[PDB]
Amino acid sequence: LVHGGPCDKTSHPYQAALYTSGHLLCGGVLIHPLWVLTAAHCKKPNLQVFLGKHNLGQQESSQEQSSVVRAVIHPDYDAASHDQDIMLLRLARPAKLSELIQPLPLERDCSAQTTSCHILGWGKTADGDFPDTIQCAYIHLVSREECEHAYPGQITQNMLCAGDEKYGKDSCQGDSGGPLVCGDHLRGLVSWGNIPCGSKEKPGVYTNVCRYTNWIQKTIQA
Ligand SMILES: N=C(N)c1ccc(NC(=O)[C@H]2CCCNC2=O)cc1
Repeated sequence: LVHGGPCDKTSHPYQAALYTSGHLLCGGVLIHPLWVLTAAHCKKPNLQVFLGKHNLGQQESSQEQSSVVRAVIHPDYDAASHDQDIMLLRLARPAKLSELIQPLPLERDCSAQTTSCHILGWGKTADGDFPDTIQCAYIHLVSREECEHAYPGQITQNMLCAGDEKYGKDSCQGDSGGPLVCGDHLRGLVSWGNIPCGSKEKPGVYTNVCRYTNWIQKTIQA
């Protein structure tokens, strides 16, 4: 995350850190004690999910670790265009809920009214380095027309755009799969964007979670 600041310790109980080969790969969101929501391009071998983390470099009393028993990618995911970039992860051990581990409710209404949005993650910072402490930033949703002018013919209905006009606060490398939180509800997932990271003119592109409510529900209860 570029141009942000460390989060408050108790403000991110839904955040998951995804690891492969012993190294941080992606972000994720706890949506049920048995399920984590992330991006389909985060599909790597033998995925390790860590809940209740704040500082990656330190061992914390609040943290829980689980391996993945089932990885469910959306049937219509197209890797080249990033369309329908969503994946469900079944935990081997269901999450032991606490003050620092809780699920986040999803946004069901695609025509949901204006709320305050924020992004969070352990992705690359402004200096080009990986932080130990999780980063946070407030951003605003960018109109569909404004986004189609930034990325001609690359924006589908399964994507949302968001950014910060003043500083260019944006998600970055290592944030993929993380949440776009609008009004205490999951509104989107980190999918793709401008490299080098910065949202002043080309906003970040996120998976539009409101479109996948029925698919998410059918997968969990399958
Ligand atoms: N500028 C942006 N908004 C933005 C958002 C996400 C990325 N994603 C990555 O680089 C990927 C690579 C594959 C695994 N993990 C990642 O995070 C880039 C830019």
